This record gives sequence, C-alpha cells and structure tokens, in this order.
Amino acid sequence: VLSPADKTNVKAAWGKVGAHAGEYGAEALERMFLSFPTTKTYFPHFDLSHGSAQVKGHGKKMADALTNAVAHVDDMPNALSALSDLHAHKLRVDPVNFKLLSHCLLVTLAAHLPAEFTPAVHASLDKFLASVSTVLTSK
Amino acid sequence: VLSPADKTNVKAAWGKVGAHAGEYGAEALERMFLSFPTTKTYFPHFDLSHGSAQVKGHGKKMADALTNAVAHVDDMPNALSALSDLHAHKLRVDPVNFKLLSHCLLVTLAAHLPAEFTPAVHASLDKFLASVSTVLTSK
Amino acid sequence: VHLTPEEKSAVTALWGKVNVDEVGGEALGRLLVVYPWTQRFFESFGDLSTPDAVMGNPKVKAHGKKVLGAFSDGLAHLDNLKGTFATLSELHCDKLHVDPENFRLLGNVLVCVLAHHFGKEFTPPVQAAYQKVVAGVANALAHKYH
Amino acid sequence: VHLTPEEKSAVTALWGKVNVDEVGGEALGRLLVVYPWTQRFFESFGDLSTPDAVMGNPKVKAHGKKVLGAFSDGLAHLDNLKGTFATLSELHCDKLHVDPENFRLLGNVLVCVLAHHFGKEFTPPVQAAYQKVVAGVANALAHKYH
Ligand code: HEM
Ligand code: HEM
Ligand code: HEM
Ligand code: HEM
Repeated sequence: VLSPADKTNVKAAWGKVGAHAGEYGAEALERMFLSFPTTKTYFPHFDLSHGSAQVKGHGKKMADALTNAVAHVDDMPNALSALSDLHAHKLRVDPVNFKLLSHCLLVTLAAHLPAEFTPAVHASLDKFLASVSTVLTSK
Repeated sequence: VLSPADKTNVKAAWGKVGAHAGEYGAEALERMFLSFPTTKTYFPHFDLSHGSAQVKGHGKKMADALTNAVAHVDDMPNALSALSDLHAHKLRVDPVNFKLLSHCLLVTLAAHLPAEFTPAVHASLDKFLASVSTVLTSK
Repeated sequence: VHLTPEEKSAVTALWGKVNVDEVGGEALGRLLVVYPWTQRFFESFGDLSTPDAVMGNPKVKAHGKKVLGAFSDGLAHLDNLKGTFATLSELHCDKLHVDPENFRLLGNVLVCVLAHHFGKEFTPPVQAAYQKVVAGVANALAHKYH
Repeated sequence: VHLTPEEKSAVTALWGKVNVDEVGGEALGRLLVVYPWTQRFFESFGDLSTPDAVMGNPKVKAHGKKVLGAFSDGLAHLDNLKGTFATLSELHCDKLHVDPENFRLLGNVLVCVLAHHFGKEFTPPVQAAYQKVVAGVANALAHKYH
C-alpha cells in the first residue's frame, strides 16, 4: 500500500509542482523518447521533436491524470479506471514502458525540485508512480 | 484485477493440484534454485539439493499459502498480509525473485497437469501468481 | 553462454524430440495470449480475439515455425549467439521496436511449452540448461539495443 | 556501447563537474532508501533504519565513493566495459549473489542524482547519453551472470 507518509510526501512534492504540471509531463515524455526510442512507436503520429505542441498537450493530459491520482490516492483504481482500459485494451502499452516513463518523471521532478527531491520523497514518488502504473496495466 | 474467468480458471487448475500441493511447491523451489542460483542466498541454511526435506516442507508451507490465496482470491491482501511483512520487512526478498519463482511454478504446473495447462488457464495462473507476488512485496 | 556437456546433452536430446512444426506456434500463441500487449506487433494476423482464435490462427502457427527455427538455429551456435542473431537484432530493434523484455517472456513461454509437452522428462536440471539457452538467445537478440 | 561524439561530449563534460567524493554516497544511499531489499547486502554497515540514518552513514558514503570510481572507470573504457568490469562481475555474481536487475536500479538512481544536483543542465539529450552509459555498465557488470 501507500503509507500515510508516502501520501503526505507525494501530496507535498506534487503540491509544489504547480502550473508547471503540464510542462513537466511533456519534458518527461521527451526524456523518455530520447532515452528509450522504442517508446516512440506509441506516438508514430505525434510530433516528437523538441518544441512539439503534440507532446506538450499530451504531457498536460498525463500530468492532470497524475494530479487526479494524487487527490484520490486512496481510491486510485476507481479514479484511474478509464485510463486503465485506454492503455491496456485499446493502446496495448507494454508494462515495461510504465517503468521507463516513471523513471523519466522522477528525473524531471529531481531536476525541477532540487529541495523537495529528498531520498524519502524520492522513495514516495517511486512507490506512487509504480502504483499508478499498476492501475494503468490492470486491464 | 482478476477476472471472474481468471478466478474460475485458477480455482479449477489448483483444484486438480490436490495433495500434490506440497510436492509441487518443493519442485518449484528446486527448479528455481537450479535455474536461478542467486535465489539460493535466501536459503543459505536449508539443504537445497535433491531429496531435501528442508525444501519439501517449506515447499508445503508455500503451497498452502497459495491454496489460502485461491480461497480468498477476492481479499488476497488481507489473506496474505502476514506473509507480506515476512518477505518484505524481515526477509527482504528482492521482487525479481517473485517473478523467477512464479515462472518455475507455471513450469511445475505445466509439467504435472498436461490437460489443465491450456493457454487460457496459463494466462490465469500467471495473472494470479503476479497478484500474489504483488501482495507479498507490498510492504 | 557456456552449457556443460550434460547441459548440452540434456538440451540437444530433448530438442531432437521436438516437433519443430507446432511447438513454435504454441509458444508464439501463448505469448499472444498470456501477454496481450504483444498482439500489437501482430495486428496483421487478423483474428486474435479469444485464445482459441489466436491458437487456431495459421499466421501464428506459420510465424511460430520461423521463431522455432531461429531457436533451433541459435542452438547450433551456442558458442556464437551474438553473431547468429545479428540480423534478427537489427530488425527487432530498428524496425519493429519490440522491447527486449519481450524476448525473455517468449523464452519462458517456450520453457513452459516444453514443460507441458514433455512433463516428467522436463526435469529441473533440464529446465535449468534450457533457461541458459533462452536467456542467451534473448541477450543475443537484444544486442542491437545495447 | 557506442556513444556519439556529442554524447561523449555531453557525458565527459558534466562528469568532470561531478564531485566524485559525495555523488556515489548519495546514489548508493538512495538505492538503499528507494529499494530497501538492497540493504540485505549491506547489513554490516550498521544503522540503516531511517533515510537520514542511511544517508548519514560513513560506510555508505565510503562505499559509494568506490562505486562512483567504478563508473568513472568504465567511463574511461566505454569501448571496453565488458573487460573492465570482468573482476567486479565475478564478485557480484559468484560471491555476493546480487540480482543484476539491481545494477540497472543503481544506474537509474545515479541518473536521478545527477538530475537533482545539475537541474537544467541535465537536459533530455544529456540524460539520454547517460542512460546509454549506465545500461552499458550494468550489462558489462552482469556478464558473469550471462
Ligand atoms: C504515468 C503513466 C501514464 C499516464 C498518467 C497516462 C495518461 C494518459 C491520458 C490522460 C491519456 C489521454 C490523453 C487524451 O485523451 O488527450 C493518455 C493517452 C495516451 N497514452 Fe498515456 N499515460 C501514461 C503512460 C503511458 C505510457 C508509458 C505510454 C507509452 C509508452 C502511453 C501512451 C499513450 C498514448 C499512445 C495515448 C494516446 C494519446 C492520443 O491518442 O492522443 N501512456 N495517457
Ligand atoms: C509465491 C510466492 C511465495 C509464497 C506464497 C511464500 C510463502 C511462504 C510462507 C508461507 C513462508 C513461511 C514458512 C514457514 O513459516 O514455515 C515463507 C517463508 C520464506 N520464504 Fe517465501 N513465499 C513466496 C516467495 C518467496 C521467494 C520468491 C523467496 C526467495 C527467493 C522466498 C523466500 C522465503 C524464505 C527465505 C522464507 C523463510 C522460511 C524459513 O525461515 O523457514 N519466498 N514463504
Ligand atoms: C524471443 C525470441 C525471438 C526470436 C528468436 C524471433 C525471431 C524472429 C524471426 C525468425 C522472424 C522472421 C523474420 C523474417 O524472416 O522475415 C521474426 C519476425 C518478427 N518478430 Fe520475432 N523473434 C523473437 C521475439 C519476438 C517478440 C517477443 C516479438 C513481439 C512481441 C516479435 C515480433 C516480430 C514480428 C512482428 C515479426 C514479423 C515482422 C516482419 O516480418 O516485418 N518477435 N522474429
Ligand atoms: C550498479 C553498478 C555497481 C557497481 C559499478 C559496483 C561496484 C562495486 C565496487 C567497486 C565494489 C568494491 C569491492 C572492493 O573493492 O572490494 C563493490 C562491492 C560491493 N557491492 Fe557493488 N557495484 C554495483 C552494484 C551493486 C548493487 C546493486 C549491490 C546490492 C544491491 C551491490 C553490492 C555490493 C556489496 C555488498 C559490496 C561489498 C562486498 C564485499 O566487499 O565483499 N553492488 N561493488
């Protein structure tokens, strides 16, 4: 499960994410695309290069789903239910990719929140992202 | 989640496991020990060689916890709660090892139940074992 | 990858006994069934909506034949898997974009298939030698990713 | 592993800027904190009951130094990681019994550490080149497992 300290860490770290929410999810995706090129096949219609509004807008959609999970952290399967079907049924996203994206998110968080990315928060964000991934590959 | 068809598959496949329950879990462990020798460090006090009563008895304990999960398949986290703490807190079993053991279990099931190990049951047993593993590494 | 004489023995023997015409289909099939995201790469094979459909699919059995040959191949060059699979690496890496973790999943589905069809014969040491092989193929196959 | 001139450039430059005396401790530390089963291998280091304790542990900072050197080493031999890590392979494989997946986890914790400490500088292409490196070290380090 997520510990209460996990919950407070995440709510806190994401609390200082702020309006950058969209910007960050876009940068996570770019980081993933560059670092793990296999992941680009799921976006063979997006523009994936730097400055892409295609990545940025989806980066926003993704970060808003995260923020939604942060708010309903105790009922994440119900919250992320519709995205579970999306990714597993229709899109057929390989579960490996969740790990790759999760790592790039941490990297992106570590790079924008020097003070908040402590070991303990790091460990919380990891448990959190692993949890989201689990719901998204649940179906 | 586990589908209802998942549930009926598993209850069925495990239903024909029978008194061999202990025998099988012991053989899964041997298969794991031989195939993935790193996993032996968690048993540096057991006798791990063939014919070992040490492996066999634990093989039984493990298979009985599985059978317990099969019965409470809808409330597995509550059911497997005490083993979650055991493996994650005190024993510190690397989550990778659950995947290795799970695969050896399937192999052991496939080898003793020619008729029951259909693709669909295979897929169910996999989802099931992955679920058990998730509870056991939850803490 | 280094197999021992006995491991080579265990492997080469049981492999001879393999129906090289159906085992590949059965392995590919269970991959598509057990790990449904893999279907993504095979949408051109048509009807894959139930396991029965997937298994009874000629394109799967057909392609499974080819996969099995590749393993049989790599079995010849246990000494040199890296070079054998060099071709297949580039294809899977550069054109298909299949995550290499899937190679390991196919290898283990194959081990299960062998277990199922050979039962008792597929002893734990026999399984061990085979894990060395499928791991080796996977890594060789994953080298143009490295 | 083949880095490009620019990737070599990106890497070698930012690496020069690395405080080779603390980064390793911080990476090892977060490994022990983020992935608690890894502690199992380090029970001889004493107090590891909170993250504060783990990070403030001299044996961790000490050992982290050694890990960082090994990366710095492998950085010299990007052309030959396999041979460099040959020693370290046997040890981790035959004596320690550490699952190689953990090598990948350490590599990514290192990437996070770099990200944290370098912020903006750690651009996505910079991160990319570094992923090539830590992957390469992990596989080289995992070769006596293969
Ligand atoms: C943190 C994990 C993830 C979250 C929260 C997430 C969230 C979302 C959301 C909310 C959408 C709907 C976007 C929209 O309707 O405009 C979406 C779509 C999509 N996601 Fe994810 N996703 C995640 C992981 C992944 C991964 C790992 C991949 C592939 C490597 C992926 C690939 C896609 C694709 C291809 C779409 C279709 C978008 C479109 O058609 O415009 N997602 N995701
Ligand atoms: C299917 C997953 C697993 C199940 C259901 C399971 C079940 C159990 C149970 C019921 C016990 C208590 C035995 C007793 O009290 O006599 C136990 C202990 C133990 N398990 Fe597991 N286990 C699983 C996975 C693993 C894995 C993957 C490892 C290591 C690679 C492992 C290592 C151990 C160890 C070292 C003990 C201590 C036994 C003793 O001290 O006698 N377990 N397990
Ligand atoms: C694990 C060991 C594997 C081996 C030894 C192997 C081998 C092969 C072989 C021999 C072919 C025939 C190509 C040709 O002759 O034209 C092939 C093609 C193909 N492979 Fe695999 N493969 C493996 C794993 C996978 C996996 C896990 C996937 C997807 C999840 C995959 C996806 C494909 C696809 C879609 C093709 C046909 C594409 C085309 O013809 O353009 N392979 N592979
Ligand atoms: C990922 C890249 C890694 C590198 C480059 C690396 C490198 C090293 C080095 C340089 C040493 C010093 C040995 C000596 O000089 O005596 C060492 C020892 C050690 N390593 Fe690692 N290591 C890595 C990963 C890991 C991981 C993930 C674990 C455990 C989870 C681990 C467990 C240990 C332990 C317990 C020792 C000390 C044991 C002894 O001294 O007998 N290593 N490693």
